[PDB]
Amino acid sequence: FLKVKGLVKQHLDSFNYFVDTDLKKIIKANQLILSDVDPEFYLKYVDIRV
Amino acid sequence: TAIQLKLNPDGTMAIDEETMVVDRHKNASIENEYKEKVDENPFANLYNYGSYGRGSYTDPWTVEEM
RNA sequence: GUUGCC
DNA sequence: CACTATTTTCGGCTACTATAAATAAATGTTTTTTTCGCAGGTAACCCTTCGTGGACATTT
DNA sequence: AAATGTCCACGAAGGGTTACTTCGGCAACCGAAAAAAACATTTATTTATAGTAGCCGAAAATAGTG
Repeated sequence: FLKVKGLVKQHLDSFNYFVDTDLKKIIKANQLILSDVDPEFYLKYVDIRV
Repeated sequence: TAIQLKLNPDGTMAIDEETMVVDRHKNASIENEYKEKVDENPFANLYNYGSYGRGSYTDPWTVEEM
């Protein structure tokens, strides 16, 4: 049980859940910043990687 | 893009609350969808001293013009 | 000034 | 072996680049002043109201 | 007369309101907005240099195909 699942189980397995999956769920919740002046300008984020 | 109303059997001569305001982006997004898509190569954007300065290439003169 | 410990 | 086929390269042609100096006119950019921003933990302890009874007053 | 109607002030009860909780020692470490004002640039026109730098471009040339 401790060979494949060590002693720092809670610290690393949350940060490894952060960098892979949890960042895509944040750019998809703050995408498409817009400017009301000159309304045909848009910056949207397609993905994110570390 | 003037204001639009409709005639209900319940309340006749009622005006639409959504047509009262304008979105100011649906018209812009139609043409922006119908623009050409290209993939930027970070080598293509190269710039030198001959950049962002007025002046262009003059079409050289012919003897018919003389 | 603020925290940690005996 | 040879006329091609695109390239390599010069090549001249042109378009700016500080330089001083005149306006006169217009423009564009930035400090220095003068000036009103909307609802239409525990425990005294003092504080307020509730209540209740005080004597004047006026009728019977 | 006198009895009731009424008005008045002190006190009672609870009302929310305000300063309160060891003794040492070691490590450390940290408003905005219009107006007034000033002043450079762009606006030409010379007229001398060399340098980039772009666009061309034709013609020099080795090369690719039959």
